[PDB]
Amino acid sequence: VQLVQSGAEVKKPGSSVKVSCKASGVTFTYYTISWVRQAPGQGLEWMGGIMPMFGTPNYAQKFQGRVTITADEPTSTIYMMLSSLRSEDTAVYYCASLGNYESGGYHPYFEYWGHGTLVTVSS
Amino acid sequence: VQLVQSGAEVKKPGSSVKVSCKASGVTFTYYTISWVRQAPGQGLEWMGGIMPMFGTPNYAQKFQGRVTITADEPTSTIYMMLSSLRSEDTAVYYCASLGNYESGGYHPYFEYWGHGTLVTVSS
Amino acid sequence: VQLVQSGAEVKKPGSSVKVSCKASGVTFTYYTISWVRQAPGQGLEWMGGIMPMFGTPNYAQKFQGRVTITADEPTSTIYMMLSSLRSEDTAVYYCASLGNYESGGYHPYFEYWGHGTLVTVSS
Amino acid sequence: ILDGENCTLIDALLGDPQCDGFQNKKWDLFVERSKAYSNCYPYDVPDYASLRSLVASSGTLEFNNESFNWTGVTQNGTSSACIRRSNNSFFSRLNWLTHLNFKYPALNVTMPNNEQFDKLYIWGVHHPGTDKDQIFLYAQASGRITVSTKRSQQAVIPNIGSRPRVRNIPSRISIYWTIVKPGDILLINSTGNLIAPRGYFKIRSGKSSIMRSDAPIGKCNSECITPNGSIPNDKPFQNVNRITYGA
Amino acid sequence: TKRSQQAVIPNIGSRPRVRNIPSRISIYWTIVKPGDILLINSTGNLIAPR
Amino acid sequence: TKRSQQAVIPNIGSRPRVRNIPSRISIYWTIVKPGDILLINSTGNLIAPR
Amino acid sequence: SVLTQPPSVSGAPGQRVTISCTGSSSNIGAGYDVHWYQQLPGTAPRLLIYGNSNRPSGVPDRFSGSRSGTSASLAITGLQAEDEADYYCQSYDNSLSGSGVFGGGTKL
Amino acid sequence: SVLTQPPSVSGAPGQRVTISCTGSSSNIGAGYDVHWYQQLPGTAPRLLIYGNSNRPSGVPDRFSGSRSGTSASLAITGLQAEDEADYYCQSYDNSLSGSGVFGGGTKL
Amino acid sequence: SVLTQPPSVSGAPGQRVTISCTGSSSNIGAGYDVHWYQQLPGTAPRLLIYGNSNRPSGVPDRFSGSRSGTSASLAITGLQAEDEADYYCQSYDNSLSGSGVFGGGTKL
Repeated sequence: VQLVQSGAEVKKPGSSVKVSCKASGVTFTYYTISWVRQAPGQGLEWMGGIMPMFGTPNYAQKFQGRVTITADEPTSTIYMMLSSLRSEDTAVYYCASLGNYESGGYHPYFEYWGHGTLVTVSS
Repeated sequence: VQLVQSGAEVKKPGSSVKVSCKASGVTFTYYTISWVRQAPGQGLEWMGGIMPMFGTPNYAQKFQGRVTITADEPTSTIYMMLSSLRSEDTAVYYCASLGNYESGGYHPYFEYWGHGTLVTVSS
Repeated sequence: VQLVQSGAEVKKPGSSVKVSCKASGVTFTYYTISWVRQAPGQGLEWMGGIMPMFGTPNYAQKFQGRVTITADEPTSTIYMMLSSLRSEDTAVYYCASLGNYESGGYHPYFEYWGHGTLVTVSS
Repeated sequence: ILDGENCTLIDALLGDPQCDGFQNKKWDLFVERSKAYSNCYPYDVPDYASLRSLVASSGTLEFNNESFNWTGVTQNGTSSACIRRSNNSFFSRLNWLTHLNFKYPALNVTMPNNEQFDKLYIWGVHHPGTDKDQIFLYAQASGRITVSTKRSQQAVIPNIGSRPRVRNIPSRISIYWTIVKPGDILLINSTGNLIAPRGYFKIRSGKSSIMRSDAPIGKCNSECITPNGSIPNDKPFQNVNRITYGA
Repeated sequence: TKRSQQAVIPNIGSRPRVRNIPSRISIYWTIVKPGDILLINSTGNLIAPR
Repeated sequence: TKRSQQAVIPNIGSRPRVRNIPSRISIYWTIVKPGDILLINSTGNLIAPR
Repeated sequence: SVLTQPPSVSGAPGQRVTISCTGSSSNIGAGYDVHWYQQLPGTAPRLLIYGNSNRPSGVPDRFSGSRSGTSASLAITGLQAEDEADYYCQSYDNSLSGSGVFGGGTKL
Repeated sequence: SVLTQPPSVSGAPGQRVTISCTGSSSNIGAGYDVHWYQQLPGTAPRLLIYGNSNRPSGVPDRFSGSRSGTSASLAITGLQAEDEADYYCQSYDNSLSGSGVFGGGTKL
Repeated sequence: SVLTQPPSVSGAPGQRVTISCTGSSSNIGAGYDVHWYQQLPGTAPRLLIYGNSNRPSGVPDRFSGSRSGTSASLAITGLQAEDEADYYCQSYDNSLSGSGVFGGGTKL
């Protein structure tokens, strides 16, 4: 699998973010595309998550209300919408696919990473 | 599970011992109640054993003939009778429930213990 | 199982070798009888192999054409024929039975060995 | 008459969203159309013929929700293969249990029958198409289901493996049924892959049946219905079709 | 037997207690014709015939 | 196939030897209708069709 | 009684490692395990090790054991002054019944 | 953010062993694992350890880790000067969603 | 012949550890094991290790081995003067048949 995220130059006054991350050739159907941000000068922060074949995308409750993830059947795109952009949303947004392992205390890790859209908010 | 043994003050001239050990709320049916003595000043010594749902209580061949374990359906009591009491039967008698584990060289251990009746033989 | 190889004194001018190795009382049907030589002064060298119940004996491609292994139903003999003997086939020939084990990178080892016929080529 | 539009009897029983209107319906004769097709999660039924027959003869889809204690697992599972109103959904009568906090505790749920009629319980086992998918859904690699009554035991072991993709799904759901008579008790032990029931169906005995036919439904009075259409019954014999219903 | 094979795997699990027993016994039968031989391989849970 | 699934687990064990063979072969069949596809996943013991 | 037990001495040291070694011949060396039951004075004994290595629900990492061939040995890795109590070892026997061979138990 | 992380120092030594220790209370100590994502400067982070001990397809024997009770620690056994990059730890949380707790990440 | 074998020397020491190391490239390093056949002088060789670590029915704890990457090595932990014999290593090959590659064998 190879994740293809790009674009999203600038969205200054209000809500305009939209990112795609078209996953290519993922075999196991019940996969995931978990969106993660990294502000310039700070570490990661989980920010979204979805299984296209399953239902009800999952957020981190620090963004519940200002995020929305969707999908598509023909194209494998993963669309994310941010509402009410502020200066606190200048970062790089990644899209990753989770992988598994069988053990006690199971926990899914970020197997494959995309490349990251440079969302930027300025005057 | 909690094991409730009590009583058995004195039985001087001959055979009068009887102990109950009413087990409370044991889930797995094919359990056990194994009687163990501890003379004051000496270590343990296996002396009996029974599975109430299975049959034919099992002994230690150093008591075969002078001991007898039974059971009951409505109450979960475990009745044990000693015959021909002697001065060599002054001790504390415990009733324990065995537990399992899956390994080579399996051997059942004494998971839960009761409290111990103070059988005593004196003039 | 016990493997019984014997005989094969001399075969000077051309092809005469024949060895038997009657296996005794092998239980699992899909077994093996793999022939191994040891020239006097050198280590082993795999040279043949057969499964009597399976088909198509297997060679080492340094003997393909000048060896032939067969079997028999009533007697469990393992007959091996060498063609065009030269001075380079003076050795001790063993017949061994392979054994198993379940692990990654499986490889069958030589559990039971016979005794060894003394093939000898001389003027 | 209940003319089965786009729905098969089994689909109407489970509740595929396209077939939502067939809820709590009753019927004397169910008319199944040859054009019917399924649009929910791909499923198979072992002994399909027997299940179809037993629902058809009962002649009612009366459903009563029942409160099972599923403490510790995620309820109301949903899939993109079975969309109701552009949202992900599932069979209305089945309850897809998944992991919660990446744990799926061993279930041991009991539900006594203290009524005076039999109960028909429908439940299922999910067969993921990859060992990978098995972990994402239930956090446990293996799996075994065992539902029992005083009289019966059904022990099903799911089979992880890829099947041909039907509408982009490499997995399947196997449907099972169990009848619980008055005085008995249903007990479901599951360590994963259980598609749980949301209740029971009432089961009756009577004159109901099922028929495959492509004839349009009419406003008329005729006692015997066949796939060619209703026929007069004044004559003692007829040559139209050996499959018939009524006098 | 020479003609048949019946392979049964027991299922550990609690069932509704009927007369205080949460376990069950499943009964099977096998017919052995003249000249044939019965062979029982068991690694446990076998209620053997007499 | 699109319509059916047959999952078989072989049973290792010795049976009475018929003509010196303690093993057996179980035969199965599957029908594939026009437009369908056969899919064989096997991790061993498969006697494959030609 | 049957199992050989360090008679009455564990040689109570400071907080170093203390080891009690029990052994017996075949019928105990025929593949069977040992256990370890600590007995606080008076109160019914509490289990510490089953299967020569495991620890039941509620025993710290201070206790350990191992059966090495035809002998077994408890190993009190840590130590503290509130753990002074007896120690009994169970095994199995094949004198046609021989179930609960215990021994004499060490001390402290 | 939630996981406690060695703020900004790994104290880049010579070729010795370097260890980053992350810990947090229950909801991370309730049985859940940790992972370890190395992030080369700029490029998307690359996974190094999952399940506190495993190594994915294409990571040398230089990296290791372990969760010991209510804390976890990376262990860079070897070291080389072309491995200078961040290190982030993931765990799980039970604040009713709490999936991807990451932290701040060490450096070098 | 195919496997590289310590030609004729095991450097018979006193009772210290003696090690014979055999190695070869891919087709032996492609995941296949090694074994170890001791050959008492004249008599048919006797098996000692299969799967690089196991010991068959009737071999003491004096012999051990391990395959580490693209090489394998016997390890005679103890030693005694009545174990003087050859040692042969088997492996597999993928030259389209290549089954019983043995080597030359060490000595003593």
